[PDB]
Amino acid sequence: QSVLTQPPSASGTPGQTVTLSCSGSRTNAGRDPVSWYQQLPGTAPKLLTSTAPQGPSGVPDRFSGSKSGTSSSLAISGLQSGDEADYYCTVWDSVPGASVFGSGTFLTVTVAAPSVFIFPPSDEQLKSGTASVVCLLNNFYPREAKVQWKVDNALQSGNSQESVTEQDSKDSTYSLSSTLTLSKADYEKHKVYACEVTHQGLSSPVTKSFNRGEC
Amino acid sequence: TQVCTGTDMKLRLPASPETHLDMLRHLYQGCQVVQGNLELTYLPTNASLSFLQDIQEVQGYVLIAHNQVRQVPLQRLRIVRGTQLFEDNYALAVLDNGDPLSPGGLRELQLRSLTEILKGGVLIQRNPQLCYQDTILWKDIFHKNNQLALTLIDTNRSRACHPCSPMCKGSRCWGESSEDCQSLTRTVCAGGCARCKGPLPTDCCHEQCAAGCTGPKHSDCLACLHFNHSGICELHCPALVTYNTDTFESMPNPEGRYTFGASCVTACPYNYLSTDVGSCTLVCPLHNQEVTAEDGTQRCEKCSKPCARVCYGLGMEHLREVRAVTSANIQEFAGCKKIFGSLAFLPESFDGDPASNTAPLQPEQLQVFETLEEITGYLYISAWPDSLPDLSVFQNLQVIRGRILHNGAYSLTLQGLGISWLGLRSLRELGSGLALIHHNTHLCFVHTVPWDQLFRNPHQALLHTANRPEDECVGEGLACHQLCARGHCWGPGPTQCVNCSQFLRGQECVEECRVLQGLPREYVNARHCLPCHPECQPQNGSVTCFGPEADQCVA
Amino acid sequence: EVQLVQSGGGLKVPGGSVKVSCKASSYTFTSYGISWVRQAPGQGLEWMGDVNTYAGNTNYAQKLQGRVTMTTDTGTSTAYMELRSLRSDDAAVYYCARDRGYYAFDIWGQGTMVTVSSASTKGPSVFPLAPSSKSTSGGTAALGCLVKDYFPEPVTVSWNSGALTSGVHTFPAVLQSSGLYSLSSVVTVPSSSLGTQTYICNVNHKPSNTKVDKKVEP
Repeated sequence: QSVLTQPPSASGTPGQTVTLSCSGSRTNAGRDPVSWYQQLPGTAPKLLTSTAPQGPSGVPDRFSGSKSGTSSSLAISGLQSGDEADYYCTVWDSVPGASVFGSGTFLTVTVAAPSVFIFPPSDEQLKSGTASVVCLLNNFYPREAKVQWKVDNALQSGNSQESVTEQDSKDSTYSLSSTLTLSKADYEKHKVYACEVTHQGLSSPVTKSFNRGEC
Repeated sequence: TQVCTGTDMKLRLPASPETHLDMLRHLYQGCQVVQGNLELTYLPTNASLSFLQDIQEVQGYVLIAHNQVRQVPLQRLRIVRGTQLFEDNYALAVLDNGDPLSPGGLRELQLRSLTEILKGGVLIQRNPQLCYQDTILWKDIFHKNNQLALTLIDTNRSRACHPCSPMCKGSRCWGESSEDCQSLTRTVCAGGCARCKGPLPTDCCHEQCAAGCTGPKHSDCLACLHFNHSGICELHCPALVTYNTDTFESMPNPEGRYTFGASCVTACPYNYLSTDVGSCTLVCPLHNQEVTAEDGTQRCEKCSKPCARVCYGLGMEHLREVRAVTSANIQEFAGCKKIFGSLAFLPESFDGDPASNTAPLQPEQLQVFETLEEITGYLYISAWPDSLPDLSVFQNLQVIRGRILHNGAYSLTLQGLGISWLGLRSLRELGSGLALIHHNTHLCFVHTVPWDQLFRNPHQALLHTANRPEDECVGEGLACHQLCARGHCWGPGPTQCVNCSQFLRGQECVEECRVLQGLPREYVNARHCLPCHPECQPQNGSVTCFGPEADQCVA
Repeated sequence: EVQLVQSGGGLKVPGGSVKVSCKASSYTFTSYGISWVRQAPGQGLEWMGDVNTYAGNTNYAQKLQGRVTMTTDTGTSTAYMELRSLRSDDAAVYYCARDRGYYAFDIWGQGTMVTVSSASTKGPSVFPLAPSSKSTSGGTAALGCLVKDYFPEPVTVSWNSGALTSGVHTFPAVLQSSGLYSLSSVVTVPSSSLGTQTYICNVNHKPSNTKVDKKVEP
C-alpha cells in the first residue's frame, strides 16, 4: 500500500547502466501493480514502465523496470542527454495506495565544485524590521547539495528557505540561494553566521562566515 | 426486404466514424418497417441518405441529432408507434443538427407522410436552419388515446424562413413545396372518427386501420393499429388453436399465425424464437427451454423437470446491468457451452477497480471460454491483454446470434486491440448484425476470412478500417496455409483453416487419412480422421482398419 | 493525439473554493476512469481521488474527504475538481489523468496553477547584497539586490539596465510563510571592475508598477 525511494538523488554520466529503487510496504499484487514515471522540469509527468517490466508506446527501450520481493527497480541501458528528470514509482494495489518521495537523476558533465559566498544583511533592511543573510552557491553539479546554518556554532532549523536555478543552457551547472530570515531583535544578539557547504564535488564540507559589524 | 432493426446508440458518438455512415446505409438500405429506434445522428453533409427513402413504419422513437446534412429523406414515414421513447417521452426528437461554431444544418423536416404518432410526445430543439416545425398541427399526428400528448419546440434560428406553399390550405407545411403540405386526418374528420380521408363520413377509415386510408375497409388501410394480417390490419392474428366452446379439445388451427412485432406471419424469421403461445422472440417466456426442434428452428417449449442450469451473459439477469467481464465475474463462465447474453471486454476488464479491490483480468483466466460454443448475444472487444496474439480463447466459438447487438447495431466488435490475427477457427455463423473490426494495428488475416458465409441476411456486412494494411500483410508474408480450402483461413497454419482442403485430423488439416501408411492406420469419417482399434494388426502396406471399434479390422 | 486540457489556473484566498476543468478528447471518455493528483513546489506527487467516467463512483483520498467533489460530464466530456475550504497547505498543481491498461496513470493534462494566499497587491523593497572580502573566490566577485516581500507574481529583473546578462542568476520566488514571495538575483563579475564599472539592478513588479534601481557597491 505504501513506499520509500532511495535515493532521492542518484547521478549519471553517458553510456552507463543505472538503478533506482522503491520499497513496497506490503506483499503487493501479485504480481504487477507497480509503475515508474518521468518528470521534466515544469511539465506533466508521464508513465514509463508498468506491470513493472513493460514499456508503453512512446517510451524507449533503454527503459525497462522490474521487481523482487517487495522492491522495484527501474533500469536504463545507456543513459542519454534528455534524461534530466525526477522519477516516481507507485504500488497501484488496493486503495488508497501510495506514491514515493522521488528518485531524481541528473546528467554529470564534469562535476563542478560550488562557489561558496557569504552576505551579511544590508543596513537598510536591518532598520526595516527584518533581516536576511543569503549564502550563495554558484555553478555546481549535481543539484544535490547540503546547505546548513550555524548561527554561533548552533545548527538552525526552520528559519531558512532554499532555492535552485534551472540547469544552465550552456555548461550544465546550477546555482543555489539559501536565505535565513530573522529579526532585528535577534541579529543584534549573535555575531557569527556560518554556512557550511557539503557537496559531492568538494573533498570536505567547505565553510564560510562573516563578522556582524566588521563590515 | 421490409423489416430492419433499430440502433440503440442514443446521442453517443460513433466509435468508428469513417465507418458510421456505411453502417447506416447497411442497416436500412432496402428497409420498410423498422422494429425500433430509428437513430440518425452525427452525419456530416456529403452524405447520401437515399436508403431511408423506403422506410414506412418505425416502431421505436425517431432520434435525429448533431448531424449536418441539410436534409434527411424520411419522406415515406407513415407511422411511429413510440413503443420505446427517447428520454421516455419523445416518439420523435430532432436536436442540435446545427453547426459547431447558406450554412449547413438540418433545414426542413419534409416528413410529408407522417400521419400517426401512436405514443409519446415530440421534441424539436436547437436546429438553426429548421423551418415550419411549429407550423405543423402536431395534434393531428398524435393518436387519439395519446395521453403522452406533450411537446417542446425551439423556433430560434439564425435563418429567416420562407412562406409555405401557395398550394397549401393552411400555413401548415412540412416543407416549402406543395407536396410537402401537411395533410390532416384526425381533427378535420367526421364524428367519433379516429382516422379519415376527408370531411365526409364515408371517408372514415376502419378502426383497425390506423394512419388514414384510401377506403372504408381494413384492406384499404394506410397502417395498422394492431397487426398487418397479410393485408387486413387486425386486432389479433389468429391464434394457433381454436376451441369447441362446448367440450374444449383443440386440434391445431391451420390458418393461425405468429405475431412478429407488428406483423402476422406463419413462420417466425431467422434468429427468432417461435413459441408455444404464438409469439416470436429473442428470450423464451419463463419456464421455457430453447430447444433446437424437429426441423431447423429454434423454439421455446416447456420445462417438465425444473429446467437444467443455463449460462448467462452481460445484459441478462444478475448480469443484466453488468457491462464488462472482470476477474470478479469471469469464473461464472466456466463450463458454459452456450452463453445467454453477451460478453464484452473493455479496457477496464484488464485493469480492475482498485476502488473495489477487483483484480485485473489475467490472460490465463480467459482459458475458460474454450468450452464455449454459442453466444446468443454480442461480442465486443476493445482491450485484450498485450500478450495473447489472437482471439482464440474463443477458438471453439462456433456461432454468434446477436439478438443483442452492441450499440444497437454490432454483433461482433473489435477495436483498439493489438492482436496479430483473429483465430476463431470454429466460428461459422454470425447470426445477425454487423461485424465491426477497426484500429487493430497488427491485425492481419481479416481479409483472408470469407465473411459472406458467416452472415445470414442481405442487410449484413463486415465493415472495417484503420487495420493492418492487407498488402503490407503479404509484405511480412502472412497468408492462409495450403491445406485451407478455397483460400480461406482465420490465421496462419492449418489449425485456423475454415474448411480443410481434404481431411481433418482433430483441429489440424491434412492431405489424407492413414488408411494405408501412417503410424496407426485410421478410418475416414465425415472427412475427419479417427483411429481404428489398437488390436487390429499392422498390415505390410495394404488396408488395416475398417472402423473405430474393436472388431472391424484384422487381428 | 489523445489529450487532457486543464483550466482554472488562478489564485485563491484561504477558505474559498475552485473547480478545475479537464476536457478529455480523442478517446471514448466513458470507458476509462479519470483521476487527479497534486504537486506542491519542491516536493512531489499526492493522489486526490477516482471517478469512473461511466457511472460517477468516487474515491477521494483521506487527506481531502468532504472537501472534494469530482464530477463527470459525459455529454460534453469533461471532469471537474470541485475543491473546498482550502488554505495555504492546499496550494499545488492539480493534474488530471486516465488509467489505460494495465495499471497507473498514462495521459496527463498540463496540470493547473492553484495558489492560496490572502494578500492584495504589494510591491517589494530592494535591499542590495554587497561584496567585500568574503565573496571573492579567486578573481571573481559577487554582488546583488535582495528583492523581498511582494505580491503577486511575476517579477522581472535586469542588471545595469540590461547590458550585463552573463553570470546573472535569478532564482525562482520562494513564498514566505508570511504570505508573500521573495527572491535573489546576483551577477558574477571579474573582481577588477568593483568601482570601475557601475553596478545597479532594475526590478519590475508590474502589478504594482514599482520600478526600483539599486546601485551595488562595497
